[PDB]
Amino acid sequence: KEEMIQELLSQVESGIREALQDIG
Amino acid sequence: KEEMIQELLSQVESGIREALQDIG
Amino acid sequence: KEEMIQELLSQVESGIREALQDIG
Amino acid sequence: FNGIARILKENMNKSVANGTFGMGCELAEITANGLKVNGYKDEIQDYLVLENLTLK
Amino acid sequence: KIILNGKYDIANFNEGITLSEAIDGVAYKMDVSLVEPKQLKDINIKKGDKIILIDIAYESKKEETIFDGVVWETRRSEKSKKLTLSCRERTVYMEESEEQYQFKENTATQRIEYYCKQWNIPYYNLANTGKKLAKVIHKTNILDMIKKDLKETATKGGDLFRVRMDNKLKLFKLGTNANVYKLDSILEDANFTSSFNDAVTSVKVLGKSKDPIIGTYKKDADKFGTLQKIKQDEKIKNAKEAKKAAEAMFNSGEETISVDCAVDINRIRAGDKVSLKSKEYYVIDVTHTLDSRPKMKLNIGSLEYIRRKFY
Amino acid sequence: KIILNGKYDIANFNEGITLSEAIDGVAYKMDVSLVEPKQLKDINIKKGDKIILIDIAYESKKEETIFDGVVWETRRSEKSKKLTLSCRERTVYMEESEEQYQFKENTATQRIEYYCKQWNIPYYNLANTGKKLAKVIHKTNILDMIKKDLKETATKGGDLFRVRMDNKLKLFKLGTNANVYKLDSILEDANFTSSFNDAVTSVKVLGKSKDPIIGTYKKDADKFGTLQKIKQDEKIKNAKEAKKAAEAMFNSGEETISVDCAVDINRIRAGDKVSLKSKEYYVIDVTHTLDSRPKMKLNIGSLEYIRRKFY
Amino acid sequence: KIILNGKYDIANFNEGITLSEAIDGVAYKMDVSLVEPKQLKDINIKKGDKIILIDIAYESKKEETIFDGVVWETRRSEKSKKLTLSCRERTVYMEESEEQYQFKENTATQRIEYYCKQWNIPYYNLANTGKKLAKVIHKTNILDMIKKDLKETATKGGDLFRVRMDNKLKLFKLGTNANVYKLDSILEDANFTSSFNDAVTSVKVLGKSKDPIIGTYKKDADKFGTLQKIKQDEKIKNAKEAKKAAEAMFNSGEETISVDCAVDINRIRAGDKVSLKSKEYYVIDVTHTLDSRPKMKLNIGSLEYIRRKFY
Repeated sequence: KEEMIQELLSQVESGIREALQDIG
Repeated sequence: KEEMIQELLSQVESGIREALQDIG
Repeated sequence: KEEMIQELLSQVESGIREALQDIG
Repeated sequence: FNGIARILKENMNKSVANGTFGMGCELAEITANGLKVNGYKDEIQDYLVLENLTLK
Repeated sequence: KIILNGKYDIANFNEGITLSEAIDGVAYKMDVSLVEPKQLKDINIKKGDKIILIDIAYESKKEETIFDGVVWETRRSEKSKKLTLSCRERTVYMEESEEQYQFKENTATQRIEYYCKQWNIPYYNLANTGKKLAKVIHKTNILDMIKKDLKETATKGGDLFRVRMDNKLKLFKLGTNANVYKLDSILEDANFTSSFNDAVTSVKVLGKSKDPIIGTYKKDADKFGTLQKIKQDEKIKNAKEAKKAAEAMFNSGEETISVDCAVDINRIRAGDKVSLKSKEYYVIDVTHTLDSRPKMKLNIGSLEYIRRKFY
Repeated sequence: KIILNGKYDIANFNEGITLSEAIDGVAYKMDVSLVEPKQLKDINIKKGDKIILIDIAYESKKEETIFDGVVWETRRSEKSKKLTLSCRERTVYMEESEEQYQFKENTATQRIEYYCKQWNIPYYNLANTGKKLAKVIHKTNILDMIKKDLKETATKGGDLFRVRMDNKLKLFKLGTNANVYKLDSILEDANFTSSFNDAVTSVKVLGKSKDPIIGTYKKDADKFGTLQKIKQDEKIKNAKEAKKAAEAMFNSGEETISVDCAVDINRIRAGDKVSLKSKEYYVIDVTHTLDSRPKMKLNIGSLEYIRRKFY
Repeated sequence: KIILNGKYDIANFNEGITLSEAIDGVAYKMDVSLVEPKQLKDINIKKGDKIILIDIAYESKKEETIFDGVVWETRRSEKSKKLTLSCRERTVYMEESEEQYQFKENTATQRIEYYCKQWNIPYYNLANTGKKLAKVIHKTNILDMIKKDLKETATKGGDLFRVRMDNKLKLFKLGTNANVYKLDSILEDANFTSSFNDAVTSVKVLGKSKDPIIGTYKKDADKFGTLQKIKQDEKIKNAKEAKKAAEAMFNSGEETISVDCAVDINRIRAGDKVSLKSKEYYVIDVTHTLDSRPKMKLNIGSLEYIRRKFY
């Protein structure tokens, strides 16, 4: 009910960091 | 139950890309 | 059911803006 | 989210440093090998000079 | 299906594998997630370990090494003993090792051979890119230098080349994959996107170096309007070079397809030539995800847009 | 309510429309999402098509063209036949077409007229901005050049102007909207945010060009502290120009309201002067969303903060 | 537990407090969220108000001022009367006030004292950093200048120093916290991450200023490979300075732990030396969250990686 926020904030952070590290 | 992650990751990507393209 | 999207988009925007303002 | 900001700032410094490279006035010294510019690993064997420096 | 590591076989621990690559990405990326009980904890997987993923290839249905790289980073959870890796092929080394080199006028293949010879990087017989590059001085990473000279080679009419590692460094031309797979048969969902976002209809070259080369080469001004750019590169020191650079920049804007496939074509990689419907497109990006059901997602686009954006 | 396209009327297919604009945005943006059955698929909507949205205006309750632009990009889903557009008015063309121009000392209105005359852009009678700009050489996009000279016009005491397209190019001053709407009556929710985030209490001008113009013009140092900046622009080549630039930079920090309205005021646009409670604020951003229930969200702020940030 | 403000005590209104700091952050940040009924609305909290948070310290279990700063921004919701603050200690003032200073050769402590004397900033007895800095001209913010000279002091063998405000400015060395707390006892969850992401095995210095200082100082080339960088700073005007800069850059890549604690150690701050298991790590970042259950999350790392990245 509340863990969705933590899970998907982690996914957003991981995805954006991953893309920046790959392209950069 | 699980499609919320895909839906809202798509929304986050679309919104941030949209804002960067508009302001940039 | 639908307010999760608005809530967590707000959280994502707040967190990323907050981090950029702090580190920047 | 601080990690993204730090990575992005590293990208800022990287891009700015790459853009500033090969631009602006720089000091140098002449050698038998050729021109030796400060901040360059290798001597430049082909370079131009101002015509007032070519006096006898 | 088989994860060799140095000696062991940790395929008996992985929850899932995701092979992802971008056309401009640093390296072919494999992100394998594991559970870490006492058995896996004993072998003590460290960063720098060599991972080889072996799976039944789509082409001949024989076990072939689809990935051969090194573990670039390990992240371990303690409450839940889930060790997660993010493997990279050894082009990641080139993207981190900076070095300065001064180059005279020469081709990209000679420069790549020089880099490999200097840094002792194994490499197959490198394809002759043919295009002759202007003299430059570089400072960025070795992969950065290679990408820069390959971009300058795409300009001046040269073919689009991309460097992938495998066991020994390979200079991979984009449209040279062996099998042109057809994705329409397994098309779970597609997203045809068209745009004028990066459309280039005109280009006004302003040469910063002499042969006073200046010109305009508008290509479809009547149709899409004079969507003009200005190319002001020192490397363009020639009229033919300017014309070829202009011709290697015109496009009808972004034109890509966000393809989702229900079956993982194992041998697809960035730059490969793949078919959807009758048309043919080049893989801008591929993201396999070898969960219990193999799956693949692709982002493909036309040659003109790829050349305009990534070159 | 009415979506003309070239000939047809696709208002019988749209799930929703969202008219969004920013004060510094590239263009007035309309993002209309459609279902794409055989009927809509037949007409074959391509990028570059001309969309005109017509709806009952709030002012006189007569059908008026609230948007007139071009389809900049189409994205089609295949599993679910939902075609989605992202329309733009023709200022997006100016933001993509690069060109180099050298300008002597003159005003912003003359420069805008010169750009329109060169590129054959229709334009109404442009308002005399009055401020005289220094000689510069530009390379960025045409919209970039216009924004740059308008920013330099806001500096030196000139009024804040913004360019919007409509059918023919218009030079829109910010605080000149016909109707100063009051949002308190339909205030679903508001978010009054105050800050010292971009507060400027002092400015130490260091002129890079001569009339040796140097000075400090601290305005509220006793109250908020000496929150100092340094303005080091070549365009400031005068003592009065320096003083006016300093005076056009002081502010009490960010002071905006994230307003949410339950009723869509149709004619609101970026830069318009709107009232919430007794006070009056300028629309930094507006985002209409014409779903089955019309709705609007606004971001408004004071003149000082807008001038400091966007000018 | 106690929120003094100027006169009142608004601890009877706060839903939660989150004390967060980064090693490179602008300031110690407290983000306190409040409900705003008539009672709190009467006192009219404005930006610039002085907040002091008092809570039972972990060390001696006595009420001590754990935070002393100023309200940098207030955001008020109207539909739900929830006033939210984002407090900052007064180093945020230094990060916003720009100023230009020319400095001869001297140490970082003298420069910090000069800044404080010029801008009338109270400061305790500043620790002698010892390292001698080269002549430079600065333009960035005062905190930016302080961080720049502290980075140049970390280079040349000086100890890692960080500036925190409190009531009067303090020059805080990293590994000098009084109590080396052990987090293993309250370890809700940890995330040990290792990588070669920012590994530096070699560095080829190319001096832009004379004593022609050039050299290479590869440290672990045999083990991790020649992960090389190029340091090309004008501030390095000496052979020993080059060697110390090289030695203050080598590391085995990113090596951090994302620690989550079920109990909030109240006095932890960025740069403090804390223990997890037998090893000791420096706090890269700390994020307390004083909800109804006190809680803490930490990000810690080794000295080498921190020096490489943040210095």
